[PDB]
Amino acid sequence: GIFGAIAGFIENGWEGMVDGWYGFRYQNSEGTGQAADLKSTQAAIDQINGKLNRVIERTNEKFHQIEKEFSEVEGRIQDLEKYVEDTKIDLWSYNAELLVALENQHTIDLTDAEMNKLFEKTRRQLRENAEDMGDGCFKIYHKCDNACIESIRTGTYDHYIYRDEALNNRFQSGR
Amino acid sequence: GIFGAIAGFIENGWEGMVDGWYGFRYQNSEGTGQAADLKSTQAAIDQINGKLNRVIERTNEKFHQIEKEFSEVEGRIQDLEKYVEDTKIDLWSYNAELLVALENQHTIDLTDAEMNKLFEKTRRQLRENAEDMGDGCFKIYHKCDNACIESIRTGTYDHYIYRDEALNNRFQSGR
Amino acid sequence: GIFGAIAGFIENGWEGMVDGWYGFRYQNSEGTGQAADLKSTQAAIDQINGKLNRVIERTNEKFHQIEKEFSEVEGRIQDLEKYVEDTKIDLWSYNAELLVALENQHTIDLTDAEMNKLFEKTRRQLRENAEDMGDGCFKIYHKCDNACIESIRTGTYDHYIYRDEALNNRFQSGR
Amino acid sequence: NNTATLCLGHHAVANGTLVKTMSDDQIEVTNATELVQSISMGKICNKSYRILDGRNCTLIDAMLGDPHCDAFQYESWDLFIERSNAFSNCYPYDIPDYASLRSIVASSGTVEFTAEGFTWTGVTQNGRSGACKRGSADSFFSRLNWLTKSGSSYPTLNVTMPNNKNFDKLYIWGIHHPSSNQEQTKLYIQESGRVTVSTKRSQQTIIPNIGSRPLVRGQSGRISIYWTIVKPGDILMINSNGNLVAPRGYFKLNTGKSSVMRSDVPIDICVSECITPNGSISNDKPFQNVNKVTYGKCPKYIRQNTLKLATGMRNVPEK
Amino acid sequence: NNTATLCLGHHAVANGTLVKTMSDDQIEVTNATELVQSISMGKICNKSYRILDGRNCTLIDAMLGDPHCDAFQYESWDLFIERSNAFSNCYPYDIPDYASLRSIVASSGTVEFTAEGFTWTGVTQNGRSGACKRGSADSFFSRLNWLTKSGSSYPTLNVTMPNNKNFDKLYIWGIHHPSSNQEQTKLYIQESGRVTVSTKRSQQTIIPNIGSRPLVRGQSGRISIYWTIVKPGDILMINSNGNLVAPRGYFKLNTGKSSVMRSDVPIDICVSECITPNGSISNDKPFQNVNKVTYGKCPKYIRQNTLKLATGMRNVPEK
Amino acid sequence: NNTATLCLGHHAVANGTLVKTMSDDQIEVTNATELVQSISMGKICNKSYRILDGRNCTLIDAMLGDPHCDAFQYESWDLFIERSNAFSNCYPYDIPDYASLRSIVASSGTVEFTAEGFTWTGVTQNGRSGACKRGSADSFFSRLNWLTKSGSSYPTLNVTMPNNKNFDKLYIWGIHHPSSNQEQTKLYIQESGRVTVSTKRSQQTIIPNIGSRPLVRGQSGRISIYWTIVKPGDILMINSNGNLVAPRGYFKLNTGKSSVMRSDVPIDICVSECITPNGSISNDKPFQNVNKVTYGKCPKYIRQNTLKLATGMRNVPEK
Ligand SMILES: *[C@@H]1O[C@H](CO)[C@@H](O[C@@H]2O[C@H](CO)[C@@H](O[C@@H]3O[C@H](CO[C@H]4O[C@H](CO)[C@@H](O)[C@H](O)[C@@H]4O)[C@@H](O)[C@H](O[C@H]4O[C@H](CO)[C@@H](O)[C@H](O)[C@@H]4O)[C@@H]3O)[C@H](O)[C@H]2NC(C)=O)[C@H](O)[C@H]1NC(C)=O
Ligand SMILES: *[C@@H]1O[C@H](CO)[C@@H](O[C@@H]2O[C@H](CO)[C@@H](O[C@@H]3O[C@H](CO[C@H]4O[C@H](CO)[C@@H](O)[C@H](O)[C@@H]4O)[C@@H](O)[C@H](O[C@H]4O[C@H](CO)[C@@H](O)[C@H](O)[C@@H]4O)[C@@H]3O)[C@H](O)[C@H]2NC(C)=O)[C@H](O)[C@H]1NC(C)=O
Ligand SMILES: *[C@@H]1O[C@H](CO)[C@@H](O[C@@H]2O[C@H](CO)[C@@H](O[C@@H]3O[C@H](CO[C@H]4O[C@H](CO)[C@@H](O)[C@H](O)[C@@H]4O)[C@@H](O)[C@H](O[C@H]4O[C@H](CO)[C@@H](O)[C@H](O)[C@@H]4O)[C@@H]3O)[C@H](O)[C@H]2NC(C)=O)[C@H](O)[C@H]1NC(C)=O
Ligand SMILES: *[C@H]1O[C@H](CO)[C@@H](O[C@@H]2O[C@H](CO)[C@@H](O[C@@H]3O[C@H](CO)[C@@H](O)[C@H](O[C@H]4O[C@H](CO)[C@@H](O)[C@H](O[C@@H]5O[C@H](CO)[C@@H](O)[C@H](O)[C@@H]5O)[C@@H]4O)[C@@H]3O)[C@H](O)[C@H]2NC(C)=O)[C@H](O)[C@H]1NC(C)=O
Ligand SMILES: *[C@H]1O[C@H](CO)[C@@H](O[C@@H]2O[C@H](CO)[C@@H](O[C@@H]3O[C@H](CO)[C@@H](O)[C@H](O[C@H]4O[C@H](CO)[C@@H](O)[C@H](O[C@@H]5O[C@H](CO)[C@@H](O)[C@H](O)[C@@H]5O)[C@@H]4O)[C@@H]3O)[C@H](O)[C@H]2NC(C)=O)[C@H](O)[C@H]1NC(C)=O
Ligand SMILES: *[C@H]1O[C@H](CO)[C@@H](O[C@@H]2O[C@H](CO)[C@@H](O[C@@H]3O[C@H](CO)[C@@H](O)[C@H](O[C@H]4O[C@H](CO)[C@@H](O)[C@H](O[C@@H]5O[C@H](CO)[C@@H](O)[C@H](O)[C@@H]5O)[C@@H]4O)[C@@H]3O)[C@H](O)[C@H]2NC(C)=O)[C@H](O)[C@H]1NC(C)=O
Ligand SMILES: CC(=O)N[C@@H]1[C@@H](O)[C@H](O[C@@H]2O[C@H](CO)[C@H](O)[C@H](O[C@]3(C(=O)O)C[C@H](O)[C@@H](NC(C)=O)[C@H]([C@H](O)[C@H](O)CO)O3)[C@H]2O)[C@@H](COS(=O)(=O)O)O[C@H]1O
Ligand SMILES: CC(=O)N[C@@H]1[C@@H](O)[C@H](O[C@@H]2O[C@H](CO)[C@H](O)[C@H](O[C@]3(C(=O)O)C[C@H](O)[C@@H](NC(C)=O)[C@H]([C@H](O)[C@H](O)CO)O3)[C@H]2O)[C@@H](COS(=O)(=O)O)O[C@H]1O
Ligand SMILES: CC(=O)N[C@@H]1[C@@H](O)[C@H](O[C@@H]2O[C@H](CO)[C@H](O)[C@H](O[C@]3(C(=O)O)C[C@H](O)[C@@H](NC(C)=O)[C@H]([C@H](O)[C@H](O)CO)O3)[C@H]2O)[C@@H](COS(=O)(=O)O)O[C@H]1O
Ligand SMILES: *[C@@H]1O[C@H](CO)[C@@H](O)[C@H](O)[C@H]1NC(C)=O
Ligand SMILES: *[C@@H]1O[C@H](CO)[C@@H](O)[C@H](O)[C@H]1NC(C)=O
Ligand SMILES: *[C@@H]1O[C@H](CO)[C@@H](O)[C@H](O)[C@H]1NC(C)=O
Repeated sequence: GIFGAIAGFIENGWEGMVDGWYGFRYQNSEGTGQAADLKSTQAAIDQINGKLNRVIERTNEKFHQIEKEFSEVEGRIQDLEKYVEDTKIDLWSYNAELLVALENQHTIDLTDAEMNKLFEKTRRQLRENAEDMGDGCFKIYHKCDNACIESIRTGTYDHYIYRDEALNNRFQSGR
Repeated sequence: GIFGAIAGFIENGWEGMVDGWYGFRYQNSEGTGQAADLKSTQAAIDQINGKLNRVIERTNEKFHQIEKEFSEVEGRIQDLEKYVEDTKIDLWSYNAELLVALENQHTIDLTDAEMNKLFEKTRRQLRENAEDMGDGCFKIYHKCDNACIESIRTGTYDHYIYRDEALNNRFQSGR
Repeated sequence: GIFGAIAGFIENGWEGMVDGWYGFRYQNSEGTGQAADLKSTQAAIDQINGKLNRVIERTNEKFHQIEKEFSEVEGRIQDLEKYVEDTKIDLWSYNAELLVALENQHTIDLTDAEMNKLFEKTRRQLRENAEDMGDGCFKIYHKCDNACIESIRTGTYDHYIYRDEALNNRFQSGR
Repeated sequence: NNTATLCLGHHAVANGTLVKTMSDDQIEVTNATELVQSISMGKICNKSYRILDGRNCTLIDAMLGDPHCDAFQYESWDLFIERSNAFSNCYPYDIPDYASLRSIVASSGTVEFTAEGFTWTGVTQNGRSGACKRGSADSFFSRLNWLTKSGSSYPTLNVTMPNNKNFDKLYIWGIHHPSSNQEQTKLYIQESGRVTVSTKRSQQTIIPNIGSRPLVRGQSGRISIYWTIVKPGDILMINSNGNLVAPRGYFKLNTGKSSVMRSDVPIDICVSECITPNGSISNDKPFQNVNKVTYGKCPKYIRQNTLKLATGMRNVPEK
Repeated sequence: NNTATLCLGHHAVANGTLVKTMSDDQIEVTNATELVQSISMGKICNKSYRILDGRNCTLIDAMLGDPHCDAFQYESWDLFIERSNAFSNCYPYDIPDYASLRSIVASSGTVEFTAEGFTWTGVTQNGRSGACKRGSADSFFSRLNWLTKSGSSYPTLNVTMPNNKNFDKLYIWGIHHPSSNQEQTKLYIQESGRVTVSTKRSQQTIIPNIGSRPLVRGQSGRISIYWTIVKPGDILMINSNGNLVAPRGYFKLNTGKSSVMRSDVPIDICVSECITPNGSISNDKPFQNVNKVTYGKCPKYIRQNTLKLATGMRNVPEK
Repeated sequence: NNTATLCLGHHAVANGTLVKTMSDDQIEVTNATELVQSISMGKICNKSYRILDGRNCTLIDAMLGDPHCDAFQYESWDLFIERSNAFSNCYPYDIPDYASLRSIVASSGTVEFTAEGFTWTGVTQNGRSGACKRGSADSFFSRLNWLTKSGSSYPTLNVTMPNNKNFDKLYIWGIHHPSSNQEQTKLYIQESGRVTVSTKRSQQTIIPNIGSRPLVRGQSGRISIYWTIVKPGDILMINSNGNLVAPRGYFKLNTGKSSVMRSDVPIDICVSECITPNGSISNDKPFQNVNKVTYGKCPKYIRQNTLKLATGMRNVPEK
């Protein structure tokens, strides 16, 4: 993917996540846990659902047409009847092939973008109180129990509150 | 958008920005103000302007053709005349539908990318002297009057000059 | 590009890089040097190689068809023979034009993404021990000879080891 | 500890699946869907559209009234089904531009006939043959009327028949091609016949060609068949001094959604909105690889038999 | 304070607008444009192309010289306009393959005639009818020449006419279909006519069919019309011993950009580069939903009547 | 120092190249490739497909057996090449629906003939002309057989010939159009001829038209040519009392991949899989702008003569 999140800095997917498509795992003072993120999941699904309907219109009735299988050899007219049909099929075949490749390419980058967006959104909340570990995991430099974690998951985490604690814990060192 | 800038970490657009498409607002020692960014605006427009001309060539003369509306029932030939025309219209109709969806999808991600690029470009200038607030706003840890702000807006801001001041202001705390 | 890496925060390309498509230059205690990155290079090539084969299937035999150049004026049938052919050519011409624009657009953003991914991947390794300079260059706040540099290039750099040294060197100042 | 770690991820499944993109020839995603309808139902569903099984009868033969096709008089249809084993069983004939007449009637969607009172003075009507035996008796096409001489007289026929109905009438008529000069005089006093069916707009005369053809149902004679469309307020005028195979009335042309289709598949009590010679097939997909010949609300025919559209992210398992 | 805040953003407008993408069925952008030309001008612009109003005349009738179409002799065109109310007002006729001849002349883009000195010894020329009265006098198509017997003689005609001009000549000729055997002898001494128009390449003979047709302008007779293309250095040879409706010369075929179109819309003093039966329409857009029938520099006809292309970012207002 | 700087980049080349995207009309990339085959080889490669040079002969003339085309008997082909300078050199003729017969034989891919023993009692065979002199002697098409009267007798011919072979036979036959009534009696005792070629399915009679045509190879007479397809187990029956130009046997129709093509380009000892009238061209690209007329494994014809596909990143040099 262009964002290098899925199959990238996030080394792999979670088979044990049936809640949703994207989400969090965490370890803290109260143990370990897991939670799906609804918005990102839903964002991805709404784009993928009925994706093809945005290009191919609801398929239409067609009745009498031209003959396409011939008993006898006629020459000129039949040559043209066949060529017309042959030309149409090939043009539609090209179309379907291309449409599949586009959509699928679009579906991938879309989903990689939703992963990256959720990571970036999360980071911006944590501010100076966390460290990007490279896994797609955050080292949070303060005590952050389940209510603290939920607050991050629901966009209500206030970094000012924890800044002082995090600074102690971060700068506990320096040769 | 895939970059999650427009309709994302930038909560909304500025109706009172008629200068350009992207830009800055700021508060500082001299009050508040606003300025458009020309490059990013122009980048976006040059891609959108004449966008369709890159695929559909300048439309061409066509003269005598085949009849398409018939007075009498003829059978075989007329069946074919109709099928040929019917086939052509449907193939072009598909094409137009697809072309619109692609271009429009492209136009969105393009414009989201220009927003994100300008934010990222700005951040890289500020270096260690600012904090990403999540709004798409920067907390700059030093006194930065209008000439200081312009310098950021024109790519000429020198972080070394302000580093010391910013460090005092940043690390004024720590439990 | 949407990632603003190529032709963006990386001001230009390296003519003297024949090893690969992406890579590093560095200055350190042992002098200066240069090294290509194989993965990113290979990622880019595998996408570009046989790119067109994913849409246009291996081209097919076609034999007898319809006549397309006429000696005499016949009217109705010949009008239709010409219109059928004319319609087919125009539809394919549109297709080729569009296909080129898509693929090429895709090829650009792809390659910009590979640049950005390699920069971001590199940054995440360095953690708190480096500074993003804006060039696409990293100021590393410790002594990092060639073996130290290789370790970054091969994903095996351990920031904990150098943290203390980097902190001294970073915070040597503060008004 | 005195810190906490917060990890971000996405999901994965055990049963991943391969699809193509613009970047990769093959790549595993969490889920995908067939866009190409490959499987047919094996039977033509009786229901959604009005289907008519021609059985032993062709469309053309049912409308001419080949005795063994009497059942199909009165019938209309959305789709007429023509079977391979169908056979003609009446006077041997041809139709210049057979294919077009078949196309015209197929669209009309009916072979319902409306009789008209033509007056043929001088001649004798309802000529029959051993070629179509209705029962064990000699007969002829029910929709046509073979005129032969009476006494020793075949007077220059001249009949007129106006259309006031406010739609097009389709008249089916013909000419007889006898086997010998001795026959051409015997049946029609003149030594060469002629048929001039005319309106104001159009006009078409046919001279009967003469001679031996191969035997078919004990007959070396033949009959050639033509049609005439007669617009409202116009008029049909038939002039002939020999060999006329006269019409008994008109068919009504409709601007219908009806068609004909060649197939051997059986009809059955299911439901479907799209029909191929291979049987009914399903609507739900955008493309289909069953048959270029279709009728009704049908997916688009393409060459390829599978196309997978991804409906999820890339599947990235661990092991 | 002792710090400063620097915010980044983008713009928004009060009058946002919905468009489709690959990701959303509907999404509001700052601006967009119609790609589908839905509106017609209501009239056919007189100017950019050379337009010719057929009025009461069809293209075919103007070129045969139906008296009430004399005005159209001398005329060329880019687009000939055929009106519904047009009517024929001369000898009743037909043209095998009418549609093709019409197509051929429409492309030629002119009905300008070049007379030639044919010599018809033995017969009398310029036969007329009550069917086309030029004024109150009997007349005939101006471009054709009806030959009847003189004295009691209609000698086997045999006329030759070479093409040296260095382009194709298009000759229009015909045969007469009399109503009675009494008429066929009366006008042309023989009991059956024949016309054999020939060149080196081609050759076509026509036997005149005979009998009563419906009355049209007090006439049950008819005339059938054929054409012959005569390549440079080849030669026209007309052989006949009855019923010939002779040519008076040739039309010049051009490899033109000309056409014909059926429409009832009026012509007017505006300007446009594209024409439909609904009137002129505008070039500026790539597609159009006015009519599949077009002439000139026209957008592409599609089924849909609106398609919006976004020309700005997503509009994200506050409230 | 006591730090280190680590820079990230990508490559660039001296010889950059412009391509179009969706975002830019022109943009320089590191490398790109032509997708449009603009250049032709200048000659038609002799090898991959079986090519046959018609030289002075048309396909039709080679199969009728115009003496100067005797070389082409026995020949089959994948692609028959027709040259401009080709000429007919035998009895002057025409073929109603010439174009179709040419198409049919071109697909068959051969003009190999299989003689059959027809019995024509009463008449004399192998009529010849000064129109095709095989050597310095009078002759006729080798595949046809001109029947004229014997003594003062031309009895109503009636010949039958069954197909048991299990494939379609294609029979080529014709009718003679004499120049004068004096000639029509002289050669065939009757005053009007007739040919009725028939099967069970089809049947077609042709009356010979009569009169003067232009001279071509010292002859004002003509010959018209027709064909009949005879399905397995059916039978050919030829009935005639004048003017028959009889068949000598049948051609075998094949469901072949063969065609015909018009070109003046020379054939040569190279190799290629795709052929245009301009010469062989190369397969490697997806599109091509050489000619809409093609045969074999050919790229797709489009209007544009160049299309560049980028195969590298954007080239961003320094200076
Ligand atoms: C032009 O040339 C052809 C030459 O073939 C002639 O047409 C043939 O004419 C003969 C004679 O009439 C036909 O033979 C007839 O066949 C009938 C049916 O035959 C088929 O089916 C029966 C079984 O039911 C088989 O016996 C046979 O093999 C066929 O498969 C027979 O029923 C007829 O026989 C009866 O009549 C004859 C009188 O001829 C009596 O002697 C007997 O009592 C018997 O009951 C008859 O033999 C042949 O079928 C025709 N062929 C074709 C292709 O049509 C034309 O007549 C000729 N024209 C001329 C000379 O003007
Ligand atoms: C084959 O069969 C048809 C049968 O219809 C015959 O054709 C008809 O012939 C009759 C007799 O000629 C035609 O009748 C004629 O109609 C003329 C014009 O009529 C139309 O317009 C007038 C008004 O202007 C109306 O009166 C009429 O209703 C029509 O709408 C009349 O002008 C003629 O009348 C004059 O001549 C007659 C002589 O018959 C005199 O008695 C009178 O003095 C009068 O002035 C005339 O009546 C009829 O129109 C024809 N029909 C068609 C469809 O063409 C063929 O003649 C016949 N062929 C044969 C028997 O060989
Ligand atoms: C219907 O109308 C046309 C009128 O054109 C007649 O057809 C013409 O008939 C004449 C007379 O036969 C033809 O003339 C003949 O031309 C022959 C060949 O000519 C061409 O080539 C030679 C050179 O090889 C040139 O001389 C000439 O210019 C042509 O380019 C000549 O060889 C003939 O001459 C020989 O025969 C005549 C007898 O007529 C003798 O006097 C001489 O000794 C000489 O050896 C001859 O003159 C002319 O070509 C025909 N034209 C066409 C277009 O076919 C029909 O005959 C006529 N039908 C009727 C009246 O029923
Ligand atoms: C991945 O693989 C495939 C491909 O994506 C996927 O299967 C397909 O998914 C589609 C779309 O989600 C499903 O569509 C369904 O098709 C059914 C026809 O067979 C149809 O019954 C369904 O209609 C019902 O859908 C909604 C739920 O979304 C119902 O609520 C509703 O029923 C009603 O609701 C009201 C509520 O007020 C009730 O009061 C009434 O009772 C009413 O009936 C609809 O009727 C639906 O459209 C298919 O399941 C399937 N399509 C095909 C062609 O196979 C898999 O699901 C995916 N697999 C995984 C593991 O993710
Ligand atoms: C968003 O909605 C629509 C869709 O994008 C948009 O309206 C369209 O925008 C296009 C493209 O910008 C405009 O194109 C114009 O079309 C005019 C024809 O009606 C035409 O006159 C214009 O040509 C002139 O354009 C330039 C300026 O770009 C002029 O300078 C120039 O004139 C000359 O310049 C020289 C200078 O040396 C002078 O010396 C001479 O006098 C010379 O004439 C051109 O002539 C232009 O091409 C349209 O306005 C419009 N198109 C349609 C189909 O509606 C809205 O603008 C957008 N709205 C908002 C709010 O953003
Ligand atoms: C950029 O510009 C163009 C466009 O991208 C590019 O040139 C094209 O690049 C393609 C794809 O890389 C090349 O394809 C080659 O075409 C040759 C036919 O002319 C063909 O011989 C080549 O086939 C061989 O390729 C592989 C290497 O990839 C060989 O190893 C192999 O040969 C064999 O290998 C086995 C090993 O076990 C040996 O034992 C055997 O000997 C065996 O033969 C293949 O045979 C290849 O497919 C073309 O060079 C070219 N295409 C065209 C149409 O021009 C430039 O390269 C690019 N330029 C730059 C500077 O980057
Ligand atoms: C020769 C011999 O030994 N005995 C003869 C019988 O041949 C003769 O049988 C009839 O033969 C003629 C051909 O000459 C017909 O084939 C006829 O059959 C029909 C038919 O069924 O098609 C009989 C119909 O009644 C005719 N219908 C008409 C005129 O409307 C029909 C028609 O003429 C032809 O189809 C036209 O092509 O022919 C055989 O029955 C037998 C009967 O006498 S008769 O010749 O019919 O007057 O007479 C024996 O002596
Ligand atoms: C029957 C009666 O009471 N009195 C007769 C009139 O009928 C007769 O009128 C003519 O009738 C004939 C048909 O028999 C024609 O319709 C003719 O009209 C024209 C016409 O206008 O088309 C007259 C033309 O002069 C003819 N032009 C020619 C030969 O070039 C033309 C032509 O023959 C036909 O169209 C061919 O189909 O016919 C009516 O005027 C009246 C006049 O005498 S005559 O019969 O014309 O010699 O004589 C009364 O006694
Ligand atoms: C008039 C004069 O001064 N002397 C005559 C010669 O004209 C005459 O020459 C023959 O003229 C006739 C036309 O009347 C033919 O054109 C004939 O040529 C052929 C030909 O080559 O095509 C000769 C063939 O043998 C005929 N083949 C047949 C019957 O199978 C062929 C055929 O009839 C026509 O092509 C049919 O359209 O005609 C010229 O040789 C000369 C010869 O005598 S004869 O007239 O042939 O019996 O007699 C002089 O007195
Ligand atoms: C995997 O299994 C589930 C549950 O049985 C099923 O719904 C899903 O469609 C399967 N995935 C595929 C076919 O890709
Ligand atoms: C909104 O209003 C402006 C100014 O009147 C106009 O130019 C613009 O095109 C409008 N936006 C639309 C139609 O989307
Ligand atoms: C540039 O030069 C190299 C080496 O000669 C060549 O392989 C490459 O294809 C060239 N680039 C182009 C034609 O864009």
